[PDB]
Amino acid sequence: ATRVIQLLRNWASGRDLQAKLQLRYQEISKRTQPPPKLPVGPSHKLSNNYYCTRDGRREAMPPSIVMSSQKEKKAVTPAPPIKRWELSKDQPYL
Amino acid sequence: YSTTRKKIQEWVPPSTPY
Amino acid sequence: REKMFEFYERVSGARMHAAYIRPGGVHQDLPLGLLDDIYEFSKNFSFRIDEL
Amino acid sequence: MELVQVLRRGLQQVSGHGGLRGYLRVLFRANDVRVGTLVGEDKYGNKYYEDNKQFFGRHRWVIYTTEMNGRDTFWDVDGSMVPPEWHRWLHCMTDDP
Amino acid sequence: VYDQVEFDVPIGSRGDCYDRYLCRVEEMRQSLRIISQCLNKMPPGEIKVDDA
Amino acid sequence: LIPHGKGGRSSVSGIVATVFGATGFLGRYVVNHLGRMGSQVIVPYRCEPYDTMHLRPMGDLGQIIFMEWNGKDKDSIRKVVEHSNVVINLVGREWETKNFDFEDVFVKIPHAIAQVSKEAGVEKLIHISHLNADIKSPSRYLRSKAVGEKEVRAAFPEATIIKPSDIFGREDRFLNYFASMRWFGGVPLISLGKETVKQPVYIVDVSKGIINAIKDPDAKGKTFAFVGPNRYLLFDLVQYIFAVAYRPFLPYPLPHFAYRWVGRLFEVSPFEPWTTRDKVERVHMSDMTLPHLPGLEDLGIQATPLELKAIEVLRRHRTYRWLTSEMEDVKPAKTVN
Amino acid sequence: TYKFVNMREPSMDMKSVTDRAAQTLLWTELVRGLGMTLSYLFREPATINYPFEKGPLSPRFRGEHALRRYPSGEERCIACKLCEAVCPAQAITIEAEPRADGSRRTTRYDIDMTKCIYCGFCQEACPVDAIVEGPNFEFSTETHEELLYNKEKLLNNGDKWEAEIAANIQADYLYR
Amino acid sequence: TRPTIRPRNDVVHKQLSAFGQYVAEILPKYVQQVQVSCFNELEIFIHPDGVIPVLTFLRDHTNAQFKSLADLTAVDVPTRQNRFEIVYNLLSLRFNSRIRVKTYTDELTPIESSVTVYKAANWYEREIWDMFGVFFANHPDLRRILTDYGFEGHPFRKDFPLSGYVELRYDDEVKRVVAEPVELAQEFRKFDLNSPWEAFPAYRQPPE
Amino acid sequence: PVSEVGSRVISCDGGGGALGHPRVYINLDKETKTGTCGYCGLQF
Amino acid sequence: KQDMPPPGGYGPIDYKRNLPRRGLSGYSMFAVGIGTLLFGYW
Amino acid sequence: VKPIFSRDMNEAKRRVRELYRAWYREVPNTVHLFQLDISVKQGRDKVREMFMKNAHVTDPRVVDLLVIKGKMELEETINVWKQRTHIMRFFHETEAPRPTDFLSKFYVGHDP
Ligand SMILES: CCCCCCCCCCCCCCCCC[C@@H](O)O[C@H](CO[C@H](O)CCCCCCCCCCCCCCC)COP(=O)(O)OCC[N+](C)(C)C
Ligand SMILES: NC(=O)C1=CN([C@@H]2O[C@H](COP(=O)(O)OP(=O)(O)OC[C@H]3O[C@@H](n4cnc5c(N)ncnc54)[C@H](OP(=O)(O)O)[C@@H]3O)[C@@H](O)[C@H]2O)C=CC1
Ligand code: SF4
Ligand code: SF4
Repeated sequence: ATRVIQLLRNWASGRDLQAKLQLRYQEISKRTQPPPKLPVGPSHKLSNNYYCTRDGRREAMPPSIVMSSQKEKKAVTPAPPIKRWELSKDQPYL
Repeated sequence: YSTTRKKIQEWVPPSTPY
Repeated sequence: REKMFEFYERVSGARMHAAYIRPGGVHQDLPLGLLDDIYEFSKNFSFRIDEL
Repeated sequence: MELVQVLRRGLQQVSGHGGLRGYLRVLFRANDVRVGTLVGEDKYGNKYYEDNKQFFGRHRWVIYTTEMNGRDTFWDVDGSMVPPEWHRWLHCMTDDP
Repeated sequence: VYDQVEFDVPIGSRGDCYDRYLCRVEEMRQSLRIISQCLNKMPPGEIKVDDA
Repeated sequence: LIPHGKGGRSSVSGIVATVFGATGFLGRYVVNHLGRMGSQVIVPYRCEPYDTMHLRPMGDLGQIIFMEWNGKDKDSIRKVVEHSNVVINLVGREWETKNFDFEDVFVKIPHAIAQVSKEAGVEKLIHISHLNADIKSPSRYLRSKAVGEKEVRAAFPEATIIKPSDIFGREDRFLNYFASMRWFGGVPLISLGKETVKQPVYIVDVSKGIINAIKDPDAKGKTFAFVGPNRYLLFDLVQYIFAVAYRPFLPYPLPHFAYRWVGRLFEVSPFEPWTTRDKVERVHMSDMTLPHLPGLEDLGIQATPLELKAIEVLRRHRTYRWLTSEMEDVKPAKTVN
Repeated sequence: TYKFVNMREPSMDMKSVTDRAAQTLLWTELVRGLGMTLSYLFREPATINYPFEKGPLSPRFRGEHALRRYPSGEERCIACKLCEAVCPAQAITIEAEPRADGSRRTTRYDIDMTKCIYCGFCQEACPVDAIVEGPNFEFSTETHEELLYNKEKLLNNGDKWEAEIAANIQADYLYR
Repeated sequence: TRPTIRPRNDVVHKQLSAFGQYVAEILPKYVQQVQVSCFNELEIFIHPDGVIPVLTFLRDHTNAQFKSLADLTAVDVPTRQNRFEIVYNLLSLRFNSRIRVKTYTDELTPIESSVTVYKAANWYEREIWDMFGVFFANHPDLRRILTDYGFEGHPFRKDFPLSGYVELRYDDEVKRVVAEPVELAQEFRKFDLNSPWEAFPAYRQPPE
Repeated sequence: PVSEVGSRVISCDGGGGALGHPRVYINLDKETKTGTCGYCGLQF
Repeated sequence: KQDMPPPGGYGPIDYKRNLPRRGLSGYSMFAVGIGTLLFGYW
Repeated sequence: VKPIFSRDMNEAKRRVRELYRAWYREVPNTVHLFQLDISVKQGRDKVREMFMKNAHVTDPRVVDLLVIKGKMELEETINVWKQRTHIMRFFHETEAPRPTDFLSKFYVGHDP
């Protein structure tokens, strides 16, 4: 923490550490904080809620089934093929 | 150490004869 | 990496193995004082990775 | 400006008062606020790091068996309850009671 | 929200350990890109699901 | 307490055995066979915690309980007996320490143990003494142990008393000793051959026998004595020792006095001397062959022959050239009896 | 999106060729890295002076357990026993019996740090907020039998730290 | 019905449906049924003998360029004429999508190994062999992993106690660690959380 | 420790707003009352 | 009113590599070296 | 129905005899290389006993499956996989004796 050293240090580095000095935190966030109050949540309205709607687990349904082989025509893909990606734009190479 | 006292508390024969 | 565990430390209460993600979403909300703190670190990390 | 630094070593040498003992046990040096309380002795500090802030100092007579320079001080020795909360930065902004 | 973040995946080439290494580093930088975006768009609201 | 469950590491048993001086070869094994039963033990240390440390695994959480004590203070021995159902004496010493004069070790301590065993209403007391403890001019250990034997018998008469017929094991101070006599050069025989004769019992057998003796209702005041199935000649015995240790074998015939000059020479060392005149008298006196006393087989246990078990005991003495070899190659030694 | 690490290739220009050759013979990047560690010699060391200083923690941090009292001096625990019912390690064992007054209470609440995983589910679970995962984090001990805390032990921990714990919960509960 | 519940796209359900039909027609010597789990996961069945031929084509192009096993799971169920129920995830890259074929197997019938077809399945054959009884034919080297040496009984057999039948402990008299029956302390307290009142009308089997 | 006065039904929480025992209603005046865990009886 | 910690603004963060072109021309290396040699021999 | 290996019994019994040859001959090497101090005979006898343990199995496929599970062990001892502990494990030597006599068991514990 002295100019006699910091100059030599930065020159030895070729990066000039003094702008960051990230290897220590001289003065970060203060620890004590004001009370949170904190968000309410979307469904907390008393005027209109019905769990019969909002429920998700009750929307679970038995799997759709096909063939059940146990009990022209055209060819087709599981999904359309994805496009080839564009190459990084701003930094094409590294 | 063991906590919560005892269990069966089994009875024993009387001191008096017969 | 220790400074990152300071974050798991801060939000989860454990330095690691932070059982914090929940099937329902997430456990407790994260403390107000955190995001600037993450900012201050993240801006300076790159010099470190670079020097590596 | 090495002379000012060595001079800082001197001022620290005087303010510490027999710093040789503190470096014979507490391993040096600079000290600060010297706020205190606890069951015995204790200490406090403030300086220039998020980790080096808020030091401590074991009681010379300790909780019972004598603890001092060149003695086996406990880590559990620190005062129970209040002081760690200021000491771990759980609430360093909240000064020790 | 990876739909809503933008970052560059780093492909290797030769398949030697070295390329994998550069992939490790570059992916570090890219994650370091993600942190920016997440910091800049971090909506207020609840965190656990409403479904009690 | 009434015993519960299958015998096992978690199993309870009524035994709250107290073993004294277990730091030695016996009864580390005896504690172990207690431990496989899961029976509680209160082994108390005189020495230092460190040497005792390997005793710890043997138990199951709360089982083993070290306790600080001294054999000299009366109440100090009142400590570790204080809840013991049974108290067991395994204490012994070959070389007379200064501060523990050779007599008290075999007299006072068993004495205080016996009478405190009386006062605490201890359910059983048990004690060890060498078969040759029967009084003899050579060696003060046979005699001092005879004195504490007769004393505890006079004080806790219903105590059974061990009289082991030389136990051989990996941690032995005996077989390893004559194995290590090679280091000087030869093997000092007072006059070779039948100058003296010995019979041995597996250490494992002695341990199993002791705990079985607590397992035996009949083993009350009876003075048990342990002898191995085979009979051997000291000369052919040592011959078998270097027959398994593969080391060169040099019998070393010797006028009887000079060997004692040697023992006096080696008692000098402040530490723990390799040899002593007391041990010198441990050497040349043969075991008596009396079987009529209650003993090992009376417990129902049968002795494990030494002949298959010396190999593991002495392999550490082997030179690398011979360090791997089947025991059977050595040839079973002939039995005199 | 996709990026080429490497793939970039050296120029064959003679100035560049002599540069790479001189680089090989004269070890430029080598001395570069060497200069780099020289540079890290001059930065201030990161070590904290433990014990004498101790690392930063958080109000939410988890450590030694400790049942704790009402300000009234009454104990909080009411043996709803679901602390047993939610601990994944099932470290907890409880055996309630009625108070002579008729209030619900434990007889032998106990726990064993040997199996506890410090997940803090108990901290969440208690309806009366009795058991609490205390700020203390150091209680390493010699003997296994000491780990297996009894109820009384937990209370003593609750006595030792109560101002401290109440401080953390005071600083934290709103986020709960 | 928006903020909480997942939207579930119709589209993917369509494409997977039709594709399931597509394979269903291309090779129906063995596709028992091509059920689509409603959250977009196709999964055809296979007669146990039919494993290699199906999977083989499953790498082979038509669209089924589903290279790389993700896994070779072995669900167990005590009922059924044959208990163990093997499962194969698969991934196609260019059409970025996953399917999941699966079979069934006797405790004793040796189904063939599928290492050649999906390539990276050599480790799995050993896994399921040592976590189950089931044997894979034409496998170069089944052998134990994820166990001790001896140990014997397969775990994950849906029965078979988690505490097993054994324990090691070091024993000074023999100076060696050794096996010994469990003697377990504290006992695995076994809660019975499961509760009355069916939660799921949308399922629930016929009373029969 | 001493019982709080009442007439009649009244709250209890153990005094810790979202820190005490969950809110309940003791229901006595002249009679001794309650309680949850808080001993806060309402004998008066 | 309520609060929590949404960002108050936060400027952009660095990430791309920034390796300096420290060091210099290769000819200079040989030049200085060889000059050192000849002065040495002299 | 697909057989594992051999069709019908006897074809599988020869397999097991082969296996006995392999084990038996290998055993002295096991005692030598492992520095086991078991009596060189004892391992052999114990082998014969383990071979008696399933000496009543009669199903078709189950026996060949038995020699599958039998290969792996000699497979391990030959590769020095397993160890002194692991191979000494079979002798159950640390166990406390457990007589099968009704009365004997009867005094000892609550039993089944
Ligand atoms: C009149 C004219 C007379 C002569 C004038 C010309 C002088 C001749 C040229 C001088 C060259 C001498 C240099 C010594 C030989 C260097 C070759 C060495 O580097 O071999 C390489 C191997 O490199 C060495 O192993 C480096 C490892 C040494 C680790 C220690 C680091 C030294 C730090 C610097 C200390 C300097 C102190 C002394 C300075 C005065 C192998 O090359 P290659 O296989 O193709 O690929 C690797 C290239 N490298 C160099 C980038 C690694
Ligand atoms: N082959 C044999 O060895 C035979 C032995 N015996 C007898 O059986 C007993 C068991 O033999 P073994 O266990 O090998 O002998 P050990 O020396 O191995 O056992 C004696 C143990 O008791 C301790 N001890 C006894 N008294 C004291 C004391 N006053 N102060 C401090 N420590 C004491 C010893 O030292 P510490 O605990 O302090 O380390 C030692 O640990 C012996 O007494 C022996 O005479 C009988 C027949 C054969
Ligand atoms: S929750 Fe806390 S208080 Fe309620 S029962 Fe479980 S432990 Fe006792
Ligand atoms: S600590 Fe974590 S794990 Fe141990 S009991 Fe409390 S909650 Fe369950």
